[PDB]
Amino acid sequence: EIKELLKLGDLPTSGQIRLYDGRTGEQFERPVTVGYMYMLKLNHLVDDKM
Amino acid sequence: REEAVVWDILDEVIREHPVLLNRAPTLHRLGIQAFEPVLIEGKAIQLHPLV
Amino acid sequence: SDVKDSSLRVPNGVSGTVIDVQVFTRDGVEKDKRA
Amino acid sequence: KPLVGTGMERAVAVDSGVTAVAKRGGVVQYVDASRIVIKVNEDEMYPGEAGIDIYNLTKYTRSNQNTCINQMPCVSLGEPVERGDVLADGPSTDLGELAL
Amino acid sequence: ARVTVQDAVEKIGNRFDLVLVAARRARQMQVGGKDPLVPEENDKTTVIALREIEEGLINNQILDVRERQEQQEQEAAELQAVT
Amino acid sequence: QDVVLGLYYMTRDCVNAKGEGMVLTGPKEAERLYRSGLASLHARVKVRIT
Amino acid sequence: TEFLKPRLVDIEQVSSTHAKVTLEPLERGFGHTLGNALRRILLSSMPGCAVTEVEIDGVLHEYSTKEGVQEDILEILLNLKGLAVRVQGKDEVILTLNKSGIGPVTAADITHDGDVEIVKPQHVICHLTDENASISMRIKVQRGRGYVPASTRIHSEEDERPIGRLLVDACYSPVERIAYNVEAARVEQRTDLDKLVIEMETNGTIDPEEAIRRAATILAEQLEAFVDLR
Amino acid sequence: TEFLKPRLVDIEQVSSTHAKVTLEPLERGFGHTLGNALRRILLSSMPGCAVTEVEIDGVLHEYSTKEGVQEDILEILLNLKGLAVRVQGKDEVILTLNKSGIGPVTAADITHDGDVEIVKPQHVICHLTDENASISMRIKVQRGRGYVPASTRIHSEEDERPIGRLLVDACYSPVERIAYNVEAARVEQRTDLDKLVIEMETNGTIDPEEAIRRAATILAEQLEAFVD
RNA sequence: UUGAUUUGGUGAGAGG
Repeated sequence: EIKELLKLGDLPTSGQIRLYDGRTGEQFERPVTVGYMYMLKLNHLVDDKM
Repeated sequence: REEAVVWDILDEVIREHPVLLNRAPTLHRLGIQAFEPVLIEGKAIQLHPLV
Repeated sequence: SDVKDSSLRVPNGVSGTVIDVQVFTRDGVEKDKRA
Repeated sequence: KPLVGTGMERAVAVDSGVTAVAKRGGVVQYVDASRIVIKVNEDEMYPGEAGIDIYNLTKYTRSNQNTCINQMPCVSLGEPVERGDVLADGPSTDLGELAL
Repeated sequence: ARVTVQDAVEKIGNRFDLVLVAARRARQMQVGGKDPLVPEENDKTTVIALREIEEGLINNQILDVRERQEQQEQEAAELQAVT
Repeated sequence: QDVVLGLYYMTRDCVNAKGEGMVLTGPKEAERLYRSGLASLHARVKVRIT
Repeated sequence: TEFLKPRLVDIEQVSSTHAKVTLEPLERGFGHTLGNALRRILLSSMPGCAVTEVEIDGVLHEYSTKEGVQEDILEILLNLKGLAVRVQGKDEVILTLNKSGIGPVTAADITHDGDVEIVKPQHVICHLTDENASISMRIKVQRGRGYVPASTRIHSEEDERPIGRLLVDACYSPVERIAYNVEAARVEQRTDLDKLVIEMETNGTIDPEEAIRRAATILAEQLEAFVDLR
Repeated sequence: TEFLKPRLVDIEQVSSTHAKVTLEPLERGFGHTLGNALRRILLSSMPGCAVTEVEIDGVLHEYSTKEGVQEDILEILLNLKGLAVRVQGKDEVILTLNKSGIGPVTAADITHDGDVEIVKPQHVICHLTDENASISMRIKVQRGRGYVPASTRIHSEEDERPIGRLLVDACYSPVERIAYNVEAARVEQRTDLDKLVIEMETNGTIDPEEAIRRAATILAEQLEAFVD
């Protein structure tokens, strides 16, 4: 169902897109995984520890 | 006040002066090692990965 | 000279905006006539 | 709004009382700068005590961990709401879901 | 500049006496009166001491010889100034 | 951890790539063939090393 | 030396914001070099105007709330930080927004001057609900590049300003997305030439041929240090 | 809206074919722009001339073996590819070398015309075991740009050359290695800047700063059209 | 000669 939903959107089925590099402008070999992860900011902030 | 001239003073007191970095559960002697500082815009100690 | 500075200041390293000031002080706080 | 959730975000965001869940359903008057004002539909409305529900939004204030607990209205003016529906999104909530 | 002190450890073969010899020398340069035996690249007295050690011109024997020479110079200065 | 993955992907081989079995006059033009886009990072090759 | 020179041959506007541009003809291998260099420069270093100081009447700090509106004041400052302005003559202007009555406050309600152009007439800012409510904010639009934030601009500002002016972060760069493609050129006698199809996505305020010209001048004046001195 | 121009602070000349152009300070994320642009131009676009084809007697393809030599013809092909020649007037010069006697054959042993010269005469070609061995090769030198290898050369050619002609990789561009870093410099307030350190090693026939200046003016004349 | 109070001790929770 993840693959079938990735086929409803026009995305590649493997979940992996070829990505270029912003520094060199040239392709990363062996396509990498891009997606959306729900990332959280925990309350261990660095200018309360320094 | 941290005026514009004390940062050159700071780069002239750092230069060849090592510091002892120490991770909090030190078990053997390789858990206290001395480095030379390189100043960081930031608030986090940048630590060389192999170490 | 013998007077001192206990005046509660802002702690070292923090910034911010004073969003609220509460005062249920010793029945007398009024400075000029604000109370 | 977590794109990949489990659907238990709704129950946690309602059942923890950080959002202003509507007590009696109906429409809205929406003064809201200070309080959500909800006109009540007649079936849920008592015969005496004509009555429209005025919800207090808790704006920027201190939590126990120095974070900011803040409620924001997620309903517009003149919009139907039902009993048990949410009206004001608390901290870390997005339209009644749970957005950490 | 300085990354490793390995040649200085080679020429004073104890690795615990290197610190003492270079500390005696860097106190001779810091307070100190003395001027270094080596060109300085805006290095501090630590690295100038260890950099003198690596080229084989400061060890414990040279420092004791120089302090006997300064003691004899102070002796001759006291004798030729008074008598 | 990252650096051993970078080495294990670098010094490896595959049975066909760009520049299979060509001959190279040194490691400097090996890196020049990798950067210009004429060979692959793992492509078996006779080099002349000293 | 058998090299050539490229020109901007066809500049198509797919919309007012998203717009491609060709480059023709490029030499062999130069396509990814110029494309990546123009990408890095066109994403880092373009000048665009943005909102810097917002001055609402009767509002002290940004974490308060106001009479008659939907969005709170932090929401208003975020929706103003997204604004897209295009001044022509000056480098620092002050706009005015005054509106009363029930209904949303678009960006088209700002009482414009002559040399400022607000290119998004459907940008929403407020949702005025009370008919007795009013809002009168005075925006200040500077012009720069990069990203300069409120913390650094807390002491950097020299002109002693009065207290009550909310400081909004400055997102100055009007380029948001840029992609280049190296196709095969259709040259009638050469087969070893290529074209560069740069696909920009702007803030609506920048003109793409002007942006490409400025990025080219930035690259040439940076390389003059290599050209002249050694 | 004014940009930081740098000063070229150092040319640490290690050898006559080595340099390290320390360069500071640039805007944040500009060292990679300049370095990558110069690196791609210096790799695959810089003009120059070297050996492309060679016709040798006694051999019929690249895997035969002539007598009198310790090394084989792959080694003579590789040591020929390592030779750096410069042509001044023309662009297609054929050269011929003949060597007999006990001793190695070096680059000074070749027969040269008035337009060509060798930048490293003590660069070895081969060695000779027999005093009766008479080696002979017809060394053709074209002039192109960058790098073209013998694999796609033999894929691109179609005309039937005579048997005994040998293809070699054409190291047209005179640089051998360019690889930079980007370090971090400091102007007294902003620490976000960055300093370029371009390393370069070439063959003969050029001075590394001349190669850098050539690549820079190649890119500037390439971008000379649509500027202000 | 130009200024001041937590460590003390308990309980609860957290990080590596």
